[PDB]
Amino acid sequence: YEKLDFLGEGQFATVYKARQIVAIKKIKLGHRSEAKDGINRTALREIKLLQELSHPNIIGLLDAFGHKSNISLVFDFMETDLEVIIKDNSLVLTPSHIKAYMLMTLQGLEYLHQHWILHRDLKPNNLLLDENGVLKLADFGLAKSFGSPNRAYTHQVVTRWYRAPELLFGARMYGVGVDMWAVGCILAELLLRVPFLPGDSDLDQLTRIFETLGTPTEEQWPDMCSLPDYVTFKSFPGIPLHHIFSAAGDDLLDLIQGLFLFNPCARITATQALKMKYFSNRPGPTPGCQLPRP
Amino acid sequence: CLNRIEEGTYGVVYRAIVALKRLSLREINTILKAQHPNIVTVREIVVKIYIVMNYVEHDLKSLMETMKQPFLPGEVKTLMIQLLRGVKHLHDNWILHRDLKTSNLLLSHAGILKVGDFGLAREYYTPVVVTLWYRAPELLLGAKEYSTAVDMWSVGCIFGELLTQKPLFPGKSEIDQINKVFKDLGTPSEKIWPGYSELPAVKKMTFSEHPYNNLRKRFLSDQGFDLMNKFLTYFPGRRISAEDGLKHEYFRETPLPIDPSMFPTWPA
Amino acid sequence: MYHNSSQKRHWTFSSEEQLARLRADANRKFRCKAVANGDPVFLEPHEEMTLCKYYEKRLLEFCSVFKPAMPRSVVGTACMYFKRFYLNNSVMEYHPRIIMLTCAFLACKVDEFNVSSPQFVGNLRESPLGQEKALEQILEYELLLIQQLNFHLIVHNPYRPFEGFLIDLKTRYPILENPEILRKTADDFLNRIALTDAYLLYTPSQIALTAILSSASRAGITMESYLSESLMRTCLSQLLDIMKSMRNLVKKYEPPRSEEVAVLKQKLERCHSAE
Amino acid sequence: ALYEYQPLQIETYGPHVPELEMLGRLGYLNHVRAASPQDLAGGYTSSLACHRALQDAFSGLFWQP
Ligand SMILES: Nc1ncnc2c1ncn2[C@@H]1O[C@H](COP(=O)(O)OP(=O)(O)O)[C@@H](O)[C@H]1O
Ligand SMILES: Nc1ncnc2c1ncn2[C@@H]1O[C@H](COP(=O)(O)OP(=O)(O)O)[C@@H](O)[C@H]1O
Ligand SMILES: [Mg+2]
Ligand SMILES: [Mg+2]
Repeated sequence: YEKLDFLGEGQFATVYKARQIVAIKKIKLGHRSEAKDGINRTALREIKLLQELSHPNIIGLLDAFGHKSNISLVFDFMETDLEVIIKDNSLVLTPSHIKAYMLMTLQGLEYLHQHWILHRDLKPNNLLLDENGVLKLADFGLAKSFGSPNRAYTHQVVTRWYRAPELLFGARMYGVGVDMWAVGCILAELLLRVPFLPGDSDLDQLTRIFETLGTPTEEQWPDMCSLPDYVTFKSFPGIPLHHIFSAAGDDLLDLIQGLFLFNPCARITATQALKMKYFSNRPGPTPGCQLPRP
Repeated sequence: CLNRIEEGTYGVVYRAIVALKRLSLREINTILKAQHPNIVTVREIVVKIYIVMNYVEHDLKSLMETMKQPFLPGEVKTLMIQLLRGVKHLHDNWILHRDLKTSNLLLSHAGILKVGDFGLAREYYTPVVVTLWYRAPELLLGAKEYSTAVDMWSVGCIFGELLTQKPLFPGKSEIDQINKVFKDLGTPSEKIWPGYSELPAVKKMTFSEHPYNNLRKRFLSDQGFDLMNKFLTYFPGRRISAEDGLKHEYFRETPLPIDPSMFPTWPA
Repeated sequence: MYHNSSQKRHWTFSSEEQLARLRADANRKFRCKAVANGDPVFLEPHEEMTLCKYYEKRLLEFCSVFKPAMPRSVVGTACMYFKRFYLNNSVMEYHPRIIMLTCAFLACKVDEFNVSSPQFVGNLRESPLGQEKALEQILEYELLLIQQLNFHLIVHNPYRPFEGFLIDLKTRYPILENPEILRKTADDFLNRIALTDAYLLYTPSQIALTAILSSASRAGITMESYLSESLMRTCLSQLLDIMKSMRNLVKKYEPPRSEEVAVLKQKLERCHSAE
Repeated sequence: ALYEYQPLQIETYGPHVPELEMLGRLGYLNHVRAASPQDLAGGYTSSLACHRALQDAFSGLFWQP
């Protein structure tokens, strides 16, 4: 593994290229108290998660070499992200491209959720596109298993822009819905090329959500008040769905509405979403080799 | 480099005695413009980009964590004097720090408090700044404009932390933080707070009512209470300033501010 | 899930012959390394197995009185890590005490059981100097354990399958008046299966079913009808043979001998002091 | 090239487990702990716990190394 280029840096670790071409994510030590912990918990979590997972639309972990100080992971070279595609104004996103991206994301999440695992960090730059246009989920640092009523994790996991109202209202226990809403947000971004609800504060995020989709009632959320961080809101009428996305068809409107129910139990899942009439409708989703490339 | 003292999201500091912080233009310009005895003194600039600072032995939060007895009032008053001098120097230089917390405060063996972490400082804005445990209600309720009151609140909260060695409003969440502030101080009103209805949060949300001035049960002299209420004035235009706080009668009481030199030693 | 997992693909073996040959290979490898470095001080593989069993019991005792309370999944994962590590390594190279401590630490980290290092060592019956020394050794050997596990850090335990089988018996078996009375005894039997190496030979669902059926047979309740109809000829025979092998392994297991473990511990200390 | 959904199939090497939508019909959820309204608000139901328990009970039951 001959390091040859620098690919960026984040809060979890530092990533750089290497000769097949791969990418090493080397983990830096945490805080002073976290330096005594040893191997970083995010890295161990991601190691086990990608060791127990195998799917064409999930990033592939190859090697996890390291030394005493910390650990370093190795992944396949991922050409670009989805955020690059979205933010690039030179790239025209035909409805087929949106259909293909949503199809890949939904299939990956279907496989992930079948094994009782929540990504909890869904957002466009986390969806990586290869040289063959194969979208793969990544950044499994926050990915945690779900189903057992024993372990409850922090609600403050997803970023503020793509956080479901169940998480924003401080829910200890949740299910697949926390992913699905994020997916919908991504879908909305693919329809507008700008963040759907780009709130700065989390309360402002809630205001944006309720101003765009209308304030939920007890009919659409039977136990909304039961949440501990539940805050009362004024009844916004909510913009009709066809006004926000004028170019989206009726099936796409139904898919978006299903992805954007306020009740997490009634919110559609990956299998249900793949079974909607939108994906089988004309035109067919674009192949991997015909997706836009920067 | 000798050892990494601590890790940060946008900058990591090593010990070398000096401190080498690896990270931009905003922070370096703000730190350069505010050279002062009570402000972190940058020695030079080297190149990733690195900033060299005069090494301090400890910070306030680490000292509080690893010490059992409470603060003696004299050193509390001395630290408040130094903090007020520093924030007034920042205010005179038209600098808003918005990152005042016990972690940022650095205390040396000589009893000198020397603020730093100018990543969130700006020239006077950005809607969401300041940590949740010290953020002012105006920025909590989505006020697009703010002033020195945001640093004044942080100073008041730091004073409250000094008094009891525990955060005043350690809100679990933003809604929880607002609820904690309202419960401990009393919910604001239009009569108390002019321009209340204009706040974006109130226009689109409803809160609960609480009795006024419930913070006294948590704790301080009567002049200490007056100065504390001066910190916890709801109205941003009515909240006291550092210059007037220095002129307050609480700084002249029976436990007079002890000099920085007479400071009990702690492990390094 | 187990049906496509690293544990099934790599860490489940045909029979005890593979386990014995792997342990003998590890012992021979360490002997060759020592003789190349520069004879009666090396312990035989059976003595290594005895010491491994004794220190597995010690790890069980450690996790029993751990504070905060260790979920059964965490201790199960720790035991599986211990067995996996000492299947391909020698007690004469890495000490069992520090290895079991680092196994418990890694199980706490993997199973999302957030406990700080001082908290993790506050349960150690050692001096504060002993506790911090144990901390340094654990930090040193955590990566070694990680590497020796082939980075397969997810371990499936039979407790969840046991709960699932109990639920299924409750709903779809009206013949059994109350499956609950068959839990506790089965739990005890499960503990026995922990002591033996059955974790490396049979999947957790079979282990849980074997424990439940052994508990049923001990109480005299016969439920072959559950397997025949509710669970719906080769498959039934294979399941029955697997249960028979489980019971044979449980019977055949022998607890350690105090004088034997004392002598083996002295010999092990001699080997570790020498090299 | 159109698309038509194919339910992905992986062998569990064990007895068939009922589909998620219909556990409560046979009284499976009767013998589990009822989900509190706080969990129901966030989208958590006892159906998930029961289905996970049953899926892990019947997984790999018929496998031979
Ligand atoms: N498999 C990969 N192949 C190529 N580049 C990658 C791969 N994974 C991550 N990267 C790059 O490394 C960077 C990682 O930073 P990121 O994960 O965004 O930090 P954070 O998670 O703290 O925001 C990204 O900018 C991305 O472009
Ligand atoms: N000169 C110094 N003296 C003492 N401690 C310092 C000094 N410089 C930095 N530190 C330590 O480093 C930490 C600040 O890290 P910082 O650079 O603010 O990271 P970030 O900017 O990414 O948040 C503080 O907790 C402080 O204890
Ligand atoms: Mg990423
Ligand atoms: Mg800082």
